[PDB]
Amino acid sequence: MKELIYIEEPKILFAHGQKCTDARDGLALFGPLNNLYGIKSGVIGTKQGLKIFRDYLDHIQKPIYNSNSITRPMFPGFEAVFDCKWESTGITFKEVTNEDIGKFLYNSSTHKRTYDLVSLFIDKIISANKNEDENVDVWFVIVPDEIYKYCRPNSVLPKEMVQTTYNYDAQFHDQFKARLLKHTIPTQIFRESTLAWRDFKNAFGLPIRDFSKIEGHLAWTISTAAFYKAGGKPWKLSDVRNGVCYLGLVYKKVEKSKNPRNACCAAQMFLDNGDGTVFKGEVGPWYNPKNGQYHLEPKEAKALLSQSLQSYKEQIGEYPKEVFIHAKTRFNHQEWDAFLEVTPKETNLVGVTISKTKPLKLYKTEGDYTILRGNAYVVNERSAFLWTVGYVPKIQTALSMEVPNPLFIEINKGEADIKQVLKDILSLTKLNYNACIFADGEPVTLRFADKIGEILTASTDIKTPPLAFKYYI
Amino acid sequence: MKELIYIEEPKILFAHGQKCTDARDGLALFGPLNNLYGIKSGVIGTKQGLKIFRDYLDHIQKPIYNSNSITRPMFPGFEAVFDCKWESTGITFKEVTNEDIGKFLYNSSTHKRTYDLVSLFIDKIISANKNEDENVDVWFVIVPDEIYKYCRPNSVLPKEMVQTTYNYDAQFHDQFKARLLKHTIPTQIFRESTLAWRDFKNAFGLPIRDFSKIEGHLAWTISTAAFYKAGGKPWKLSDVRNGVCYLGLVYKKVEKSKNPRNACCAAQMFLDNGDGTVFKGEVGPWYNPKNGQYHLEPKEAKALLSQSLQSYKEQIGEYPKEVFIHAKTRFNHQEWDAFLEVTPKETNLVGVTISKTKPLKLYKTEGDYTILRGNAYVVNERSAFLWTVGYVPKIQTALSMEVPNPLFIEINKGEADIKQVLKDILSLTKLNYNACIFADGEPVTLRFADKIGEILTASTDIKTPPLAFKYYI
Amino acid sequence: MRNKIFISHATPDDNDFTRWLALKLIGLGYEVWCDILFLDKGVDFWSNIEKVIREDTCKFLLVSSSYSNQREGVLKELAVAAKVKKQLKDDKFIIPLAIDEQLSYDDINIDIVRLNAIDFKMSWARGLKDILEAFEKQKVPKEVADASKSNLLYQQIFLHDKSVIEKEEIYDSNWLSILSFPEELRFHEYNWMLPKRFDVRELTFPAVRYKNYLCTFAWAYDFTYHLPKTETYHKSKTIRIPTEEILSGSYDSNFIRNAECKRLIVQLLNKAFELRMKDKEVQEYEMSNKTAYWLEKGKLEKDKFEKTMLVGKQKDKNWHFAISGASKLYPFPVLMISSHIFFTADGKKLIDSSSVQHSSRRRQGKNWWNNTWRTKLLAFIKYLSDDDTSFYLEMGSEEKVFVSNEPVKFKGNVSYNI
Amino acid sequence: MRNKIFISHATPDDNDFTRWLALKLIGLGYEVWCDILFLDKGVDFWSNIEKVIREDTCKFLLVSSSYSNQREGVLKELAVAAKVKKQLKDDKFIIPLAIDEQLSYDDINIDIVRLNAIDFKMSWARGLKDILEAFEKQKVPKEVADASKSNLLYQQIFLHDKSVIEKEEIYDSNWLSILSFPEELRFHEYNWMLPKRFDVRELTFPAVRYKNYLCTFAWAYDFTYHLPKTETYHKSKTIRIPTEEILSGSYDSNFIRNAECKRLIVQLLNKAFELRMKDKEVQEYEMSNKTAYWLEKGKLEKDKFEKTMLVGKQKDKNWHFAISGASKLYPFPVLMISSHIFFTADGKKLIDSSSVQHSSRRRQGKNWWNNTWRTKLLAFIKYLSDDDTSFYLEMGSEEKVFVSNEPVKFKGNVSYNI
RNA sequence: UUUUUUUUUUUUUUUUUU
RNA sequence: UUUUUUUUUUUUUUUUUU
DNA sequence: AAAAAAAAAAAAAAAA
DNA sequence: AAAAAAAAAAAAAAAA
Repeated sequence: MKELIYIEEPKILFAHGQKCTDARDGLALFGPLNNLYGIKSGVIGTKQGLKIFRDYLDHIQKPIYNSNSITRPMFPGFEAVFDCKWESTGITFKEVTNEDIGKFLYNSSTHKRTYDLVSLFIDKIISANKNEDENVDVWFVIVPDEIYKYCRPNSVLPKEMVQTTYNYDAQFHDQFKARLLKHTIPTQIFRESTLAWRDFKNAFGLPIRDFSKIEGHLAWTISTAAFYKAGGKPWKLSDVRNGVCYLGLVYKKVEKSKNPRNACCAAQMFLDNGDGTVFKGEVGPWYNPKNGQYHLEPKEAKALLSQSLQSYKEQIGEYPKEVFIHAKTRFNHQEWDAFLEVTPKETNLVGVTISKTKPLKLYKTEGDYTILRGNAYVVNERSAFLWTVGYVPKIQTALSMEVPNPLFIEINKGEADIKQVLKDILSLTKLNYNACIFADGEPVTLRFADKIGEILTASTDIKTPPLAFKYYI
Repeated sequence: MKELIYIEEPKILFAHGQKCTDARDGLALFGPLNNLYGIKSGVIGTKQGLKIFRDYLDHIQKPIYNSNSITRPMFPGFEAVFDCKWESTGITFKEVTNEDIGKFLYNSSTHKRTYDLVSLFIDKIISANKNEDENVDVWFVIVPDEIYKYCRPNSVLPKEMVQTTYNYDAQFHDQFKARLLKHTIPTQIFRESTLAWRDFKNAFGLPIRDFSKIEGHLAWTISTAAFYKAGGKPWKLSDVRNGVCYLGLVYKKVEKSKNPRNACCAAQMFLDNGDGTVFKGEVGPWYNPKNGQYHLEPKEAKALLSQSLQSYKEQIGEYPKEVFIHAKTRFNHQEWDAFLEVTPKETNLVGVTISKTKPLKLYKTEGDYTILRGNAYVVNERSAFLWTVGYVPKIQTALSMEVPNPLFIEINKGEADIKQVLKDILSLTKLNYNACIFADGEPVTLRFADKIGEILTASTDIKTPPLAFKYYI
Repeated sequence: MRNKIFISHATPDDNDFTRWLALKLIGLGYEVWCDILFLDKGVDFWSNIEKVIREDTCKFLLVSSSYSNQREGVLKELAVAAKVKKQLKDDKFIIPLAIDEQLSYDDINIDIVRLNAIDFKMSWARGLKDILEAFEKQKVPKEVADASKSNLLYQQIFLHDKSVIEKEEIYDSNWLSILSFPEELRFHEYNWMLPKRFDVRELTFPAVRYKNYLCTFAWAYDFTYHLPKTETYHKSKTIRIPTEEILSGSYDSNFIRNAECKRLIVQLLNKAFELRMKDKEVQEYEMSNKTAYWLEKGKLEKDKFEKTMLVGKQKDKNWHFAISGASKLYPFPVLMISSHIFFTADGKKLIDSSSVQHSSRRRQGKNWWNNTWRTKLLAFIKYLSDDDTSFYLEMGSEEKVFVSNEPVKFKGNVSYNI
Repeated sequence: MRNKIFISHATPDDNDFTRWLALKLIGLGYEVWCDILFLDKGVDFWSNIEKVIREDTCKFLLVSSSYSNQREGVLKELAVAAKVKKQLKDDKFIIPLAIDEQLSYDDINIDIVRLNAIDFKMSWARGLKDILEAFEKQKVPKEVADASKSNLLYQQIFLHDKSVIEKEEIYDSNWLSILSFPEELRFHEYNWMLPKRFDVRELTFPAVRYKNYLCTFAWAYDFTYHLPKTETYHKSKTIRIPTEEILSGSYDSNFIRNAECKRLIVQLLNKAFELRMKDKEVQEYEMSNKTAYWLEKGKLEKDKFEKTMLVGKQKDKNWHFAISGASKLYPFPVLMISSHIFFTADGKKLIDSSSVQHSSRRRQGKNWWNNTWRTKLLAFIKYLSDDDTSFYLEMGSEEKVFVSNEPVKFKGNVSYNI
């Protein structure tokens, strides 16, 4: 008679110290933790594209009603929720003629055309930063849809419309955000399809991206992303113990240089003196030779862990008491020997692996709905399954469409109490500042580490890259 | 019977299109041109120094009464005048222990100690920019007075208190602002003496800097500087004709490298399509060999003028119709041949020299007051004297203390109507965004060019430096 | 004394704004009374509203909207509030709140056209701050601001009718229990007696070549047909091992590692599963790494098993339910299963284009909810069953493994209701 | 109808805030009436205020401050406004404005303690916005917002009593006109007849060696004393040049450039000026580039010239008025002069420390205004005069230059009054 | 360096003459 | 890339056996 | 090595 | 050049 245990839903704090399980509801009623007086948004792109951006902005200036309020809360307006007013006036605009895209997009070489467009935007945005007396908080760059479908790998330019670098990758968004790291400019990439799509229609006469039933949700998430980029903290946690650093390790591939080189990246989260929390990337990207190792040598292990322990120390003053190393691939003893060498005796190092590979699927007796989000199948003291994706009552709909796939949590090394680690992951699945969602299907440290690694693998000239998430998500 | 002509006081525009001769009065009643929603001020320095900064900030949050309202308008508060609220809450603070200054200030080598302190502040401010999710508009860095009197050249450290680089200059403020150019961080240097000085007393028991009678004025000018650094435009002009670029040339010395090398710098001001105006530095610093030449070779002349003409063209679209080259040293034909080579036929190039060297002093028959600001003694069609410093009725006091010294305006080359050029200088003496003053004693292009040259001569590793005044004044 | 607030609105239409206004006014330190504030209703609220307006209400707040402009109940509470307005001799009593842009000031109710209204059409925050400034202007009684009561009533009233509840529920899985294993695993001493350049996949029973020993559970002389040289093997040369301790993991030797010994078992189980489903005469589709098996049109009665459909018709393409089996020994001895869907143009040949296959599969899964997935999976599992309670994998002449046809049951103490 | 505003305040003390409030209320589109709004007064304003309150005032605004709390006039207009409050039957008529933090709400006037006041103690902008929100709340009559009237009345009322006015004024300068020059400039053919390793500064009359020609205006045989070899020079070897055309600039030759020919003149004038002031027996102080000359204590009667003091006593140091002369020929033929001040500890030896000298000079100049500077400068110029209307520079036996003792007069058509 | 203004110190270069 | 989720495509590496 | 007509760097101080 | 456990990059689409 095997038993299933459920972890109570984690509580995330809001302004004035109130708590709410759903980020959207708590942010709507209680607002963001800090007070942002205004957002000076910069817009760059086609002059025609400015009209759609202004229409969307003054559309979201007004309350928005979605299809079903119980499934997803409606969007009431940026100022009502964020206590920060952000209108279409006062925006700094730099014009980008469609002809400029025409010269460079209509190029046979994919990498060359991607580099040309990225440079065409980056030089203009740098000149905007360094030329006009006007101050800009975040940059909203708008690109058409033809570029979007012809500025990525595996996109074949049709011969009838071809008119006419290799060190960088063809990934437009990642390269665009990577080349801005030296100047530390928070920017946001949009397509007018993500903007007011009602202009566009398919062959049948319907919008390709039918967002009428989700308009409130998209406004919610875009507003949340804009607020976070502007330098604001939407919400914070309350259940995380003091003196607890986590770190999240993700390995990515680099194709520009010979051999994949297995670039490694990390993200860090911990608490501060009092109640403040820090959730920042901690990346020193450590390249790993050999094609398919995914196991970094002890020297870079010592470098990484010493850097993380320091970055904790200068912020708190004392070494973390327990560290729960998060990664989605397991570790061998090679890293752990060095890790134990660099850690002090007081610190309790713990390594936890997260896996979606295992196709464990649960089946209820009756009903057309899925399982609770929060159930844990404890295999033993060292391994367990957590269903962070699925149904939760507050949102009325399963977070997935088909049968959810759980997370495979196994403590590779250390001792670790299984209940605490299965309790921390559920808490960590809420810090998705990039998307106003009730919860995420994996710990955000893994997701944001993967994102920052993808961004940092697009450029090879990066030196001491910025490690704040404003310039990444 | 020689005659004296007076130029009407130039009119500077404010928000909602109203005009006022005095910048302080017009800014008080009509406010700044653009709307700034808030200023996220960052503070770095001693923890003790934070208290004085907070006291000054919540002091200027309230209306301030000066000694005489008719001589100088009172300061009513930041939010009342700027339509922008800026309180002590929400400020990002990084602690700097006094011991850290103790290790590095108490050093025998002046240049080494200056570099150590500048690095101690710059690394921390860069880490603040690149580490915390909080967004900062401008940085208010606070330094003690012991450092101020022992971080500059010709300052001998007393032997009894000595406890313990050469490529950079010992000028603390200039080096501090130069090393921040790569990262484009608007910053402001303060001393707590410039802050609430009432704590400090001399040997007699009185404050060294008695600012009680000038407290409103200092609050006015500090608020104006903070607003301009935050990305706001306090005021603009209305009498400048369209299609008129000016440029201001100043030569400075560089001592770090062998030979002074006579670094040259420029600042540019013109009009935009419609009513907007641009007042930005245009610096490509062109070094000039030979010890005392002050005359740059035709190659760099062509480079400078082509860059200026371009920077005008991409902003307006057509070449300037007349250019009034401003400098405070005369030119020989060497620069002018190249200048005429690069200018088009439509452009009317004019070169004007400004000199305070000539000790022409005017003497009134009776009274204890000085001359009007605006009188012009026209020597001939090519030379004239302008008294931009002296008495003006609106401020009730002479801008100078002793007898004013006029400006020596002479059109070196070109044709130029003397009335127009003597009318433009008087207009240009008002754009002192660095100090809330009724008027300045020289054209601001010369003053701001000198400032930017002083900042840019402190570092040799600068490449493509920023050319917006937010990072300079 | 009068210290309570009345807010009139259209309950079926203006729930969101009224709820927000009540929540914020409560959080700011005001005693708010509203119809939607209380959970449950009785026959007495008709008198309750009137008595609250007459005695406890100090001030009327009206939600002006197209739905609430001409609603009989809204007008009746408006009339009661207006008469209270007259007898209280307080000019600043009625405070309408216009929240609809489609309702102009020239189309509002007659009792409202002469009263100033706070604009909520453009900015809700501006309207709320105007409400506040007016309220501190009017010296309206208030308590200390505290959002604890706000969040409290938020949990007891809102989102309370449907949340997490505690009750035991039975659960199933895609895991299939294995009843039994052969008593011992046989490594036969073949050497030259088995050709070195020979493949073991085509052999009848599952078998994997490790070092020089043939890894299989079957009898030594069971491989005579595919290996005619195997007629003269000495069974005493076998190093047969007690598989039970292999599962327990107690066994260890320099000859074979326990992890490596368990490594050979899962491959044998996979080969036995493939051979058994070949015996069932079911077709296959090649996946990137695994292999999926589906059913034709006509093999089953009406292409259905039990009372459940397994193959259906959609436009011109035939979707087929398919499964993929993997053997895992780490958590438990389990023949794991997965669900996959493939399409055929005519029902007998598979479509070679991957993009259209993926599009068809996701289109058919778009409307496929919980119960249909479980029904079809369990139906296929029962179809492949050899007995009522279990099915066997043929992997030896006298050696067999029994796998339960019923998926692994799980128990959960927390569930909910639709 | 009533459409005007009354604002009561302490005129000698609360001018700034009242002026600002009136200006902004006018700019926003409101008809503002105030005592300081109008420039000039008559006997009739006592009745004017009462009639405005009784008939044209729709609303009373009071500036609550420590100075205006208990002022008899302020209280009388408060009483008139209060009686208008009673007869108008408008509860929202009196709107006090508290702007002093030192005046608590428990110390305000009796007629004000029962009326709500808008807080201006912390933020003036917050108070103004509260005033606005209340005013649009009360449907107060208004016009279209226009700051043109605001700036208009700003120029006609404020800063109008003292500004730029047009009237001719006579002006002086530090420039000194030169009456006459010698008819011709002499270049003497000396060669060996003047020693090559000889300095010309110590020679009696000014003279500069250009090429091989001695540049001076004096006669050829005037240099016999310092040059005994010059007893046998032939005057026919002189290349004497008509200085008048040099000043006109018409002359030009390969022998000498007009700019270079004019270059030699200013040096000769400077040397003549130095020699003449040496003849006056005045002491000197060494400046960085120039030379400044001052007077002792006792050379002048009471160390004063005319009715003007030139040397005074300050603590233990004696300040001396000093001048420095420069000759410039570009704008006009002018012996330019400058003003410098130096200090002596005993009155006969100069202080060698530069820092204390600069500190003393700036300390003495701190209180030195316009008239004293002109008086002392003109007094010294008259002291150095050789005649009533001009003084001469001795630079030849029969050759002299006359420089006006009266500074160059200038005329200006614009001036003002104290 | 919140400023601005007014000085006093030095040093330097060019055109020219030996 | 507003997202998140669920798949389908390939390719790769380690431990081991010849 | 002077002359003057020009050149920028630097420190000290007082009010604005 | 095979075998299973582990690996990331990439595209296509659907709702949230």
